[PDB]
Amino acid sequence: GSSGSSGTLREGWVVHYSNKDTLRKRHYWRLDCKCITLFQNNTTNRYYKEIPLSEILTVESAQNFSLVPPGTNPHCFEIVTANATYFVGEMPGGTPGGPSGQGAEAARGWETAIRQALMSGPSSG
Repeated sequence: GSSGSSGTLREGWVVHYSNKDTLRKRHYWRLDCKCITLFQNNTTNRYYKEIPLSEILTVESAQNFSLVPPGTNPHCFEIVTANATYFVGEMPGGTPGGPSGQGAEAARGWETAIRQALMSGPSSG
């Protein structure tokens, strides 16, 4: 089988938040075979922060909707870490006028991707 590692497994604007401050953070999320980099922006030269697959404890699907109100785009998947419950998914922006028509698979891809890359983590059953 083809043995080649191009690099970043996933890349794209993604928003996330914890269950403490709920400060949804939007930035170019970058996933790799080691960790998930975070670029505050696209133009930026450096990276905002780095999410080591090691930190991740477990990955679950959006089930808890107590944090955000009934009128705020929920999340796709949660990355239970050793600090707080992550909430990665869609961003709060539901309004008429020139609709984008996109926001379903984009997130899904991550749920799986992240899980795949995290396969390296010490999470072995």
